[PDB]
Parts: sequence; structure tokens; C-alpha cells
Amino acid sequence: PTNQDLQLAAHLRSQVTTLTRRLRREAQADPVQFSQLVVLGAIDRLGGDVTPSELAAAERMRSSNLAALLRELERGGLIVRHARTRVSLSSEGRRNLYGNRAKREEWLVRAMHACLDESERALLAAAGPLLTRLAQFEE
Amino acid sequence: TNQDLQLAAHLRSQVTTLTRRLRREAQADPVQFSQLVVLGAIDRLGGDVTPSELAAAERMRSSNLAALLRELERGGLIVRHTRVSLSSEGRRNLYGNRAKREEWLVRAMHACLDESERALLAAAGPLLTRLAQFE
Repeated sequence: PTNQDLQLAAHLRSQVTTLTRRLRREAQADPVQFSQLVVLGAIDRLGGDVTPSELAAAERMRSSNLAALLRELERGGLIVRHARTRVSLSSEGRRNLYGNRAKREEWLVRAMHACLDESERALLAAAGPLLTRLAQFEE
Repeated sequence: TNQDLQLAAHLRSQVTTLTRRLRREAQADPVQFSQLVVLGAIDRLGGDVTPSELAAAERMRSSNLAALLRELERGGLIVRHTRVSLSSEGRRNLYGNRAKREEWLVRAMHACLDESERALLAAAGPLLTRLAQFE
């Protein structure tokens, strides 16, 4: 393992985490909304019919803490709790999540038109799927 | 914008997924995890922060935050002086965690990518930094 591979990893890490944190700010959502969005996005990611436990585990979230945000989400109609207990997005929940994601994506399009040319977007299109491959790596 | 929107939806997902994978390779349970987030937040802000600027910086709620600090102090990772800083052990945990994510990424990039894939990433990477600094 070369040191140059170590500096490529350091760079890739800072770039991908730094871009992810900017996209966080583009949610345009106060503390309460932001905490809620994370839970919501997590449920949709896991396929939308999930135990509190599975959700806590996937978000390395604490059982105690999720219990309370799940409580807020139901009061606000964004999730629906059945049946073991499983939570789902209500269609208000979807409209909200997809909503925020549509904002962040509009934002990014405008970054990409202002920051990059066509051949640079084409590189990002080739490179982006390799991020997924590293994200899904099993050794 | 159809392609444009396609690219941006993919790109967002690709970045935030690998960043999710990165914080898993902390290999921390929930309690140790929730903590690194405040540690990094404090480090990122220069490390002489009050709870409020902190809570504010990070889109973060104060119940949550107050409770994390007390764990952090008791664990020996932060020092209190109404302002808050990282102890050396806290600087050590944080940077140790960063190192280990890097070590993990290296193995990942050597195992599942070929040489030209890694070079595309070296080439595309910086573009990610520009989109992040788009103020």
C-alpha cells in the first residue's frame, strides 16, 4: 500500500464528506426539520417498512433517541406506524422527503453549470458510480 | 436539464452513500458514534466553541447537544473552560478515526477498482471540492 494511495484516500474522503456536508446545508431546514429528514430518508432508503431497531442500527442511532423523533414524526403525519412495530412514510412524508431532495438536486445542477464545463460533468458521471462501488464494498 | 437532473440525483446519492459507508468504518456502536460527530464538529470549528455556536454551526438541537458534551467530558475527550475544547485524547480519537477511514478506503480502492478507475477518481475528486465551495 503506497503512501500515494494513502494521500488519494485522504483526498477522496475529504472531498466526498465535504460535498455531503454542503448538501446538508442546502436542505434549508432548521434543527428540528433536519433531524426529521434524516430519519425519513433513512426509512425510504431501507425500503419504507421498517422496525425502529433496524433503523436505529442503520443510522448508528441510539434506540432511546429514535424513539423520540419517531414520536414527533407520527404527531406530524410524516410517518405511519403499524402493526413487532414497523414504520412507513405517509404520502405527506414522501412529498416532504422527495421535496427536499428535489431542492438539493436543483441546487447541484446550478453548481455544476456554474463551476464545471460539459467534459467535467461527463467525468463526474463516469466517476460517480465508482463511489457506489466503494460504498458497497465487502472484503 | 433532463440529463442534468439525472446527473445531479445520481451524484448526490453516490457521494452521500460513500460518506455513510465512511462513518460505518469507524466501527462504533451508537454511543461512541453520536460522540465523534460532536468531536469532529468541534475540531472543524477551531475547537474553542460554546455549546450554542456549536448547536448552531451544525443544524443541531440543544437537548441532544447538552447531553453529548457531558458524556464527552466524563469520557475525557473534551475540556470545559461556558466554552468547550478537545482534550488530546479527543484529538487522538477523532484523528485516529479519520486515519482508519482512510486505511479502509485504500483497501477498498485496491480491492474493487482497477488502476484507471483510481486515476479517474483522482481526476474527478477535486471537482467535488469545487461544487462544495460554490458560494
